[PDB]
Amino acid sequence: QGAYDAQVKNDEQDVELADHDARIAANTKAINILEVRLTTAEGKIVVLRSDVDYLLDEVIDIQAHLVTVDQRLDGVESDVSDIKSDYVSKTVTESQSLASPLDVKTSYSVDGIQVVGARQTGWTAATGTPLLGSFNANQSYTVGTTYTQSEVAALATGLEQARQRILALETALRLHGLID
Amino acid sequence: QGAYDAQVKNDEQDVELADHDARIAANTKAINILEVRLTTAEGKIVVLRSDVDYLLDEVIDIQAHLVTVDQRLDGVESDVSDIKSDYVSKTVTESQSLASPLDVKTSYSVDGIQVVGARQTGWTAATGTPLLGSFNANQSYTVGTTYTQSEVAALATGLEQARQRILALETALRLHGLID
Amino acid sequence: QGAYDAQVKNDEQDVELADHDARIAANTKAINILEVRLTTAEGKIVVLRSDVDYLLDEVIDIQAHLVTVDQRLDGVESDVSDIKSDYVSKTVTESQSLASPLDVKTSYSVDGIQVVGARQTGWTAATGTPLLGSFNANQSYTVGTTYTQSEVAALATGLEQARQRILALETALRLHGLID
Ligand SMILES: [Ca+2]
Ligand SMILES: [Cl-]
Repeated sequence: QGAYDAQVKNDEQDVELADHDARIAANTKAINILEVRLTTAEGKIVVLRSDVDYLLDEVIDIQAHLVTVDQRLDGVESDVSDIKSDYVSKTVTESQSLASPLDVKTSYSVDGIQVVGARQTGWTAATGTPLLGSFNANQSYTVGTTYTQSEVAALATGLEQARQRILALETALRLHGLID
Repeated sequence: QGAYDAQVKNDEQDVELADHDARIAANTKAINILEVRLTTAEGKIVVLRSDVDYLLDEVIDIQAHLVTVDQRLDGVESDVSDIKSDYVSKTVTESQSLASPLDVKTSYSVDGIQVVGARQTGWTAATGTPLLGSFNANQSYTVGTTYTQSEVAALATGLEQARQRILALETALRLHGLID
Repeated sequence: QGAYDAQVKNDEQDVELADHDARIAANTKAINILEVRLTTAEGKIVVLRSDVDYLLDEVIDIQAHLVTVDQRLDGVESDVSDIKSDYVSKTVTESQSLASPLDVKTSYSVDGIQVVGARQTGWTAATGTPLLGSFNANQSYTVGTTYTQSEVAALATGLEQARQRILALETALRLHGLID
């Protein structure tokens, strides 16, 4: 019967409708689940990018700081190098020379013993013609048993020479500054 | 004609059911592809989170190290600065003054030439009253053809003056430390 | 009659098919929406990995740089320490000693006052026997009303002693280098 072949067909078609309904429902379920996982992933990505951006900016600053550090090191190393070559050392045994005059406080010492002190004052400067020429300290002066003008005159000359030689020595000390 | 399109609608309904079947399967396929891709994406996020966490911890330690570094830089710069102002320079042409006494080894030199050496020993100290007053080195002494007491006496006075002036010079050297 | 609810079953089945059609269509579109979001998410993950990989390598370089910095800091700190102990200070009040000879420019000074200058030239070296022995500066010389050989001779000896004492002093300055 044509109508009987309609309902048997209807029964088969509803079984198919049931199968489809379940399948569509499952697909919809999965999609909602996938969506949730996706939303969670998107959130973690946002936070990840926030952190990485912070790190990227932070590293940039670190490198800049490292540049300054390298520059400051270069600076202090440069000065130390300069100082090392320019400074007077207390343990070096080879002669050291200054390009300037020198001034110290109480005294100068050689080999632990004092050599030059402060300028000694209270002197009246001698006057005369300084004798820088030949000076014979072993010069002998003859004195006879009777008075001779030339002998005594020779004494006078030697005395005058001696006093002018003293002046020469004194002037030397004064020009150095050892005495006033 | 109840059997009609009861059967032809069944045909139409079956056509639509087959297409529905095809579409559901296609949707299922897509979901499966999405599921695989999402799972891969989620994993990479997990590893990313791990790496970023590591980077964050390493960077924090680095910043702490940089703090110590800046402090050490400040330290050495300060010290170099102190040294720069306090040290005696060998190339400076302007007069330099020490706050201390000074002791050197063999000798002191001026302009490459030795001026003061070690204290010279072996001296016997002269005795007397040093003459620090007026001393005329150009004093002339008259000697006549006949013996005159005042003339020879003046000679004696001049000699005594000279010798006491020598003592004054000698006293200066000993007080400085140039001789023992 | 059987055919009448054959058509009614068709009507009910049509509602279900229309519902299914919309539901499948909704799933399909939703999947396409997910794909777009997922593709965007994947892209950002790729860029994240690029940045993080860069940072990992960047951090490695930095730690290495930091090691060198500490090595350089130790070096300059050591050098400053060495320089600090070995250098001559302008502000130290305690006597400072050199293990070496010293040379300066124009002069040596004590307490702001010049003591030793450049070596004075133009001297002729005195000759004779230097008197380093006993020297009495307070020695008196008798001169009588009449010529006496021993008295005048004593004068001559006193003169010779003085001149030999001058020689001793001059020798001292010359040996030091204060004079040529
Ligand atoms: Ca049907
Ligand atoms: Cl579906």
